[PDB]
Amino acid sequence: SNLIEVFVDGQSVMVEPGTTVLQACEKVGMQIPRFCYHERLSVAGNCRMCLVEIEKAPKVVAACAMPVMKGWNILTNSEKSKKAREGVMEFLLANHPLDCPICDQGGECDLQDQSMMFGSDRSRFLEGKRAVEDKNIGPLVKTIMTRCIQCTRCIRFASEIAGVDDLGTTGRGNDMQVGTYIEKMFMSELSGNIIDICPVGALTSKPYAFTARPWETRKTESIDVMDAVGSNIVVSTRTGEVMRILPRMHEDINEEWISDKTRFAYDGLKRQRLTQPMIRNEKGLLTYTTWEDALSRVAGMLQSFQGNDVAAIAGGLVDAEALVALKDLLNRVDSDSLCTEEVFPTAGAGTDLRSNYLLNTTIAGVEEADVILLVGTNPRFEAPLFNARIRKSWLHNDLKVALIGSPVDLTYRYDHLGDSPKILQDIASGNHPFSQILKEAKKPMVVLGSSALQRSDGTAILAAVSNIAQNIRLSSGVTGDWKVMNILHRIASQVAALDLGYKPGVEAIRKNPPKVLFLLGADGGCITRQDLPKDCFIIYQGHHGDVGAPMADVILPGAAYTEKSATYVNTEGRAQQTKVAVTPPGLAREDWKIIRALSEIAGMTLPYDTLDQVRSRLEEVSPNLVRYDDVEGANYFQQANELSKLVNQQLLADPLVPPQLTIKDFYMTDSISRASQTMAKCVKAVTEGIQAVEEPSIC
Amino acid sequence: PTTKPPTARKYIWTNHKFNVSGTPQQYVPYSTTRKKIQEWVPPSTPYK
Amino acid sequence: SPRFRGEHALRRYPSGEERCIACKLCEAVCPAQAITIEAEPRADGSRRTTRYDIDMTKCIYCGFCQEACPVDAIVEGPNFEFSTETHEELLYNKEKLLNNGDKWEAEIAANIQADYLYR
Amino acid sequence: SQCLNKMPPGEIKVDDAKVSPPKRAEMKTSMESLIHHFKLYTEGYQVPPGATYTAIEAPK
Amino acid sequence: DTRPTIRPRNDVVHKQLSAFGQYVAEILPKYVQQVQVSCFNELEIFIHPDGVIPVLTFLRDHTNAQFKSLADLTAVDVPTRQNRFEIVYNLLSLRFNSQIRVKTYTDELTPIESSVTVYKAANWYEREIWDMFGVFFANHPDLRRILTGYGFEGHPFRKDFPLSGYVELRYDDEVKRVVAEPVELAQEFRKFDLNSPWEAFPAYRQPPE
Amino acid sequence: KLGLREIRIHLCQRSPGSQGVRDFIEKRYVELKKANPDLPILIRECSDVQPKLWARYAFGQEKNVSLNNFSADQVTRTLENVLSGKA
Amino acid sequence: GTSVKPIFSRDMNEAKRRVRELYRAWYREVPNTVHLFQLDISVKQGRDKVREMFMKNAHVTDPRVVDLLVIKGKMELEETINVWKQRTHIMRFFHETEAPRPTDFLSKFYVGHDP
Amino acid sequence: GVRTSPTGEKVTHTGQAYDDGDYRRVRFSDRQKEVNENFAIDLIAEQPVSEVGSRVISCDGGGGALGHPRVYINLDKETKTGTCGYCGLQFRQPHH
Amino acid sequence: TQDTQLIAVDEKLDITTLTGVPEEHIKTRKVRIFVPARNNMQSGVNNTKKWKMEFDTRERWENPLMGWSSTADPLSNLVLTFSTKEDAVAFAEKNGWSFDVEERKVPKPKSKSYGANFSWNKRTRVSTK
Ligand code: SF4
Ligand code: SF4
Ligand code: SF4
Ligand code: SF4
Ligand code: FES
Ligand SMILES: [K+]
Ligand SMILES: [Zn+2]
Repeated sequence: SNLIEVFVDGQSVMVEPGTTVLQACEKVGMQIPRFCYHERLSVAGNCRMCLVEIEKAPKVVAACAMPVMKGWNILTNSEKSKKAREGVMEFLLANHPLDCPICDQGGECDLQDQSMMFGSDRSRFLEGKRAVEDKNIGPLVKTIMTRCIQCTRCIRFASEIAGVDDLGTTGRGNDMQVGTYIEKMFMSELSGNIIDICPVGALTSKPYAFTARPWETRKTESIDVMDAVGSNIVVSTRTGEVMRILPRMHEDINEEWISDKTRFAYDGLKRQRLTQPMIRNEKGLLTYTTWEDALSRVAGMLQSFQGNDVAAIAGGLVDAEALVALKDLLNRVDSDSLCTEEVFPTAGAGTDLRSNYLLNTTIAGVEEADVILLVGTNPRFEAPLFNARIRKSWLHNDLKVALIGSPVDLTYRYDHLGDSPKILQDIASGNHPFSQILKEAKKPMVVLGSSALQRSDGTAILAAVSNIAQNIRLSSGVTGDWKVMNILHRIASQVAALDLGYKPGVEAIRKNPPKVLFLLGADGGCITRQDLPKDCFIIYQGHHGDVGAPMADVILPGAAYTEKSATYVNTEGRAQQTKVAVTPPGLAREDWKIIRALSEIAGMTLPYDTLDQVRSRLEEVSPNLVRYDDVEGANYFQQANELSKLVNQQLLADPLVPPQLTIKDFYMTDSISRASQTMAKCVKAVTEGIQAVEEPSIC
Repeated sequence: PTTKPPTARKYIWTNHKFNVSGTPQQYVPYSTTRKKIQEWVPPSTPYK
Repeated sequence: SPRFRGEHALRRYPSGEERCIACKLCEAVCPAQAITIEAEPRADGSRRTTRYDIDMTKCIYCGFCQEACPVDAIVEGPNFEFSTETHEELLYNKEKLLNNGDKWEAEIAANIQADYLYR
Repeated sequence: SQCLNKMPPGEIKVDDAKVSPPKRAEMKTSMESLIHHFKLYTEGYQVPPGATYTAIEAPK
Repeated sequence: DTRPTIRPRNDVVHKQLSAFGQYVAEILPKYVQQVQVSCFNELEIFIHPDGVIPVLTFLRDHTNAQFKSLADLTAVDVPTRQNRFEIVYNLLSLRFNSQIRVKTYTDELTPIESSVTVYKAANWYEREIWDMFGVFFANHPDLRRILTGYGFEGHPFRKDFPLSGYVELRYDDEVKRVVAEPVELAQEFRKFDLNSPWEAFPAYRQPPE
Repeated sequence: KLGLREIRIHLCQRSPGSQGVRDFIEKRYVELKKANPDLPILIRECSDVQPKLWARYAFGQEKNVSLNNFSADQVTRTLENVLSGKA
Repeated sequence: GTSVKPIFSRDMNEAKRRVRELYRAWYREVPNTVHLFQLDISVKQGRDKVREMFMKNAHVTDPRVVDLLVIKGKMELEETINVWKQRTHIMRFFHETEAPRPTDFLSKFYVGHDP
Repeated sequence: GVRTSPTGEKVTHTGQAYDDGDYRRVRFSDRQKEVNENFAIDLIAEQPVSEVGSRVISCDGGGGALGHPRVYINLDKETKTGTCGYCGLQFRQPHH
Repeated sequence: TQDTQLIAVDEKLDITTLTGVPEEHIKTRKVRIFVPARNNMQSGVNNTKKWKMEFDTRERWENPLMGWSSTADPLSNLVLTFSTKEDAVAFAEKNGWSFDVEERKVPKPKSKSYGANFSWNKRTRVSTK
């Protein structure tokens, strides 16, 4: 009804009015060369490489910012456009420093490739080049600013995507330099993404510095397990060793960004690893032993002790196959004490209804809502990609945010309604003024963080927010489907566990102390030996022994997310799978294989013997754990609300304080992050000051 | 070398060793890089 | 001739610092994949190979590495009488290549001096 | 004998840094020569799609 | 010259080759599927696999073709195609000093009539295509492995075949024999992913699908 | 003791074959949970899934029961015998 | 579409006929290999291996496939007849130097991370 | 400088020395651990830092084509000395 | 078409016995049909236009002598290319390899506008150039 016809090299293409010349060219397939244009960031038009020729027009237009009009024929390969590209690249390459052998961008440098394709093969520059003093912005991004082409893409990314306005320019002319002027580290959860944004080696990954070349690393696609967003990543490994994590575009989960805890945490999978099985000797000292001895010990203890004295506290980074394997193994000994480190209110519907513990309207739905109400959450650190999506919707759609928890730095400005739990009840009763806004918004959204559920009054908070959702649902201003209630999880191996039937808590252990405990990747340290009865057999199956394995008696080494092909479910309900990039170190094996072999040794052999068989069993327990990259929308909010309005649990007076309220708390959260060294340098950088990040970045 | 002597530098050797194959001064290949994966080094307190 | 291709060797600057900067052009251009390079930022800060192994039993002595090197770090020395009684002695390490560079430096510097203008 | 008596002056490789590496003197001085040398010795020159059968009178 | 680096282009040869391509297309419309002349003046005739014996014979016997020398006979394996194997015949005419290319297609389990009767030089060539790729040529005087070792299992030149194979050789003193074992390399072949993510040649730009 | 360890109802969202199951979970579920507020009745739904009922008993025993094209009363009846068939 | 060219046989029965005569040739041959090639395995110890090789690919049902392995087995017989294979080439059929591999899941889990 | 590990093995410039409880040391007995005594880490340290009197300076490594690609170092920070990324030579402004 | 008593061979094509692949490397492997993701380091999409088929990574240990990446998986560096997903799955079924095809992700068409950088009422107004 509005499509306008534009020509690209003669071909006729229907383009929506407002389409730029670059997108019209992309429709045909031609990719206009560019440096300063990023489809996620704003259009700048300063690189001047998108200069393309329009027929019957004696002026090369900027395809990155020029909207097409009817009858235009974009001559991409015209002689004038080719000469313009050659001149612009000559200007770019004039003052560039001869750092290609020493620059990590070498082999994946946009400048190098565009020079190879759209550019000359020599130089007519017979003068002295410029040189720019390097600038320090922390222990993550090494800056060699003499390589900067001043595309200002990092500045735009910091301003819009990251929110913090600490990057910019200084001066004019050839001496105008991109930096922070005063010394101030670019500290944000999404800071490392600037390394991807920079088309040149001006901004580079410090942990990856001078370690590998782009053409030699094997790329394996996988799913992040640090946070609960489930960002898709590419593990680049060479010589059977993880080298770096890059983002992979998904446009729903993480756009094309990742957090810092996702990027600079691969080193965590190189220290404090469990490689060979450990058993307690006659002094109670952990000693290396063959798999046979440890498995025999565990099998004997499982055979002897049965009933409710058998238990398993699933960890936070565990997969879905291992969870179902452990569930079946403990079910065959009639043990239904499968607990999880995280606590989710089981009162009322509980895990019975999926929508009770799911971010129902998906991450991509945030870009549609008009009012967002976050309750007792700090999405900046709990789920950095979710906060990035909220900011993205805040910029364009002018979405209005409202916080019920403690005041924090959420990049974008929010309206702090307060920090007391009682406010929720007010919004339920309509006494609070914001209720009017909630009833006036056509696409309202209510998000409750899983950290808020960690409190003693989690059931009361869930009941209050469900009352909010029902109150705004009875008024039909909310559109047809528009699932309002949302629960934002933090632990990756939570939703899947809640899908399988694991108890959303650890209270089963305290209520019924078991004489054997299967710590499966459990490192939160919620339950210790003091809570357990004496002479308790503790089994730890994990990769990094930090808070768990020291407590256990058998330290059966498990496999990590980069070392297994396994299913993880994000907070929206989508179930993705990570693929193997490196094999487990030493004698460590896959988690599900360990559980199945233990079941075989103990006698109660599990049916599944292959990964496909375990996936089939996962389908048997839950059919939505195999529909990979498919959000299975839940329903029946009314039933969950009706079951919720029976407990009448009373809110407390303690303010809703998120566990993480500063950058310092974001880094060292899980076992891999704790064992890593770069996150230690990061917490050091943020804690004391700027003096801890000085280094010779000249090379 | 008597007329034109080669340029002198510190790192250049001062005793031209011949083919050291056979003699116990052979060359044995070995990895010149450190470890990649570290171990957990379990604690010493019996505790349990 | 001064262009003769023989035993591979790693040269170094007159100051004493190695010329190699681990740009991995030689490893990326070797037709036989005979070079293995692992790099790591040194204590000073300069990027140098933590491992630079060249497998003489797999090398084809093409000289492509010495052309690819942008700092004239790796060269094919004039030595050709380096036969070994055991196979393992032909698997060159970084230390062995550096020893070759320090041993044949007098010859290799003159050979490059008499040929760099042709390149 | 004819080739020895008719050797012409000129260069040795096609004057195109995208199919022939630049001179070592130019590589260590200029941006484009360094970039082209890097890409040629790491990636190589992209040959246009197609197929050909070229034969010569080898001494066999 | 104005193009000291660009290879000179001959257009008279292009016209002659195009004329002969139309000639061959008109002569045998039964098998000739598509004829094309490359930019560097090489003519390729794509025929139906049933036209292997007839078309070649024509090109060998016609007064206006007189292609009496099978220079090369080879195959190219493209897994993404239905009939992956693509057999190529290169012929040279000494009377009209011209080279021609006749290219046919064939899947894994479809036979091709052996051109040994027409070109007796093909007899060895065919075996190679059988050994390297697995294309079986019916009506062949003797089809056998020509390059691979005796008892080899597989067709090495197939794309779905590792360059290191599956089996290596060793000498075992226990059996005093040159035994074969599963392959196990001391250093795995480092697969380099060298491919610029920027389009090289605008001319060969596949239209979007 | 097969004390009815867990119920798993796997119904499809949109196909008419699970329609009756939907009606059941629409209406005859709140009172069901009120009856026994300990049963982990699982309603894990998925697209393109034949409506089925799994009854995990003690010691890891399961008996799948198909609910294809069942009515709301039909699903109710086919579940009541399951949770009433245990002591 | 569903109907395609044949290699040699025009039905499964003729392919089975060709398999039968190929087995005929191999079974008649085996003792001649044992004597001529100076093998040390017993005659039956080669005939049963011929049987096992025939039984390996006993699941195929596409005729053209059956003709293809008929030709391949004919070629291997051809190599075995006119001493084109040698003692080592023939002995490769009996995988002798290869250590026995385990079949149960438990041993595979004990030995390494493989399917 | 090359130093001796507690086992007796000399450490290379890469900090490589086989552990005491490592069987690989068997290869070195009746042989020697080939190491290079001339450590590049030390040898570049005592090279004097040139007092360049300009804001920026060009380094080619000496010898023109014999050296490394010519790069320009910006000598503006008074707290550090500009070091060439190819050869390691340092430069410093004359007390600014 | 083909007049040689053209026979119906409806049953699906299978060359598992005509490739020479050993027993182990034909079902315990799992190929992966996927369109490679764009290298986020760069900004070119010319490497995301052809489907690729690859095999699961296996054990990669260190050589005791020098430390190489020794492996015993022949189908580790072998990756096929395909013009379309259907052809790739046809190749996978033809060779009898278990697969798990991932759909081709496509960048969603955005809506760029230079004017929004200098808006008067909206929050897209940039604070810098
Ligand atoms: S950014 Fe690095 S690789 Fe790219 S042109 Fe500059 S020095 Fe070379
Ligand atoms: S530092 Fe990088 S991203 Fe920032 S302006 Fe310079 S080239 Fe662009
Ligand atoms: S000269 Fe030797 S080391 Fe250099 S590329 Fe050729 S084979 Fe490799
Ligand atoms: S090409 Fe030269 S500088 Fe680059 S890695 Fe090889 S030896 Fe070192
Ligand atoms: S991309 Fe249009 S000018 Fe930078
Ligand atoms: K970059
Ligand atoms: Zn220098």
